[PDB]
Amino acid sequence: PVIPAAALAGYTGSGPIQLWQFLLELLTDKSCQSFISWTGDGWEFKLSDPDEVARRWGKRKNKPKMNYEKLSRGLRYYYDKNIIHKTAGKRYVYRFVCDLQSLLGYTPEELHAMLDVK
Amino acid sequence: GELVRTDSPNFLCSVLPTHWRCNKTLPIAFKVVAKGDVPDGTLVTVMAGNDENYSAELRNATAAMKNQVARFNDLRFVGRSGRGKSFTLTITVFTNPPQVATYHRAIKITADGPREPR
Amino acid sequence: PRVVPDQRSKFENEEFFRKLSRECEIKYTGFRDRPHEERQTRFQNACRDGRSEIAFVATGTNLSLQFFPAPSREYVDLEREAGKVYLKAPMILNGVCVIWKGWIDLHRLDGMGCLEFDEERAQQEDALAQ
DNA sequence: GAAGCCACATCCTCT
DNA sequence: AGAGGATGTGGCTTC
Repeated sequence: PVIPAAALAGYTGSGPIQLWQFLLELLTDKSCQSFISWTGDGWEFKLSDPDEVARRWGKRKNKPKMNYEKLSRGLRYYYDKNIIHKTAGKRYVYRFVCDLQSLLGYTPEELHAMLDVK
Repeated sequence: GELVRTDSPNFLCSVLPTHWRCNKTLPIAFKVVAKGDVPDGTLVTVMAGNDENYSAELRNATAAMKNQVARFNDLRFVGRSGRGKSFTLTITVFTNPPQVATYHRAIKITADGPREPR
Repeated sequence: PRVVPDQRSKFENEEFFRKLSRECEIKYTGFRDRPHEERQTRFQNACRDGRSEIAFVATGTNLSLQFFPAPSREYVDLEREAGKVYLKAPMILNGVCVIWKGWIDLHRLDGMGCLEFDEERAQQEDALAQ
């Protein structure tokens, strides 16, 4: 809980939280580093355990049948919105391409250090 | 199928649903029919708009006349017409000079399109 | 028939035409999904070719315009005013010979315009139909 | 309350 | 593995 990621992204309890905002929470919570983490390159991250992420996403959205195949469809819908892009060639690796710095108020260098990423 | 009069005494067009989801293929392939003689190969174009959207984004709004018939392969409406509001269609037959036929309150385009009550 | 008998009347009577006989606000409808820069060049270069897409914003009535008589110089004018263009294109709108006429700001990509009955083409047109 | 707008959730086809 | 089309679904807002 290094920072109010979801909050700093716009989630204010109003309506369901959006997938990218959810992924942001997991990325700012040291305990989730086992299944999702920053690659160390800017706002790039990888889902080391796609199924665990899917499950959590499922649990939060009240959709038990939710699996990675479906979650990734949600991510791909982000390509045109320029919110998240895929890192070609790297399995399960995506990257926030929106202005996270303004939102979060920290730079990737700053956030990686805070979350002690290696 | 069944045709219908347009705002021009020289052209007729197929019937369009009164309400339809945006970017969704139409139930009945749209087509423009010329009363008088029109040379094969003559291009025909479709445009849309109204007080809420001055120009709706369309897809495949171009067709070539053939035997008095110009049928659009998968015409789609992307721009939306507004709550309750409908689109004014402008059909343009490119002869010399160009002949243009309109069709008011032709179709209502929305995000969902028709849906069963909730 | 390519035109309606009461060609002259329809223009002065029918509401559709009346609302478009006054100096209405017009606007370039082309590539609305592209950067303003690209829309600008696209629009001007297309005028040079004698064609453009414009609609009467207020009414939302779109029109595809062909600047030519029955490259040009009288139908497309870029001299009449710096940064502006005075287009002009005839056509048979809903069975009524008319002539579109208006201008557009080469930078704002919008302007003013309207329709004007075409006594000339109207007559001769009715001639063919007899 | 209907009727809009959204962001998915589901399912699938193709490479 | 991953891209993206088609279409249904529930949360919320606006007329």
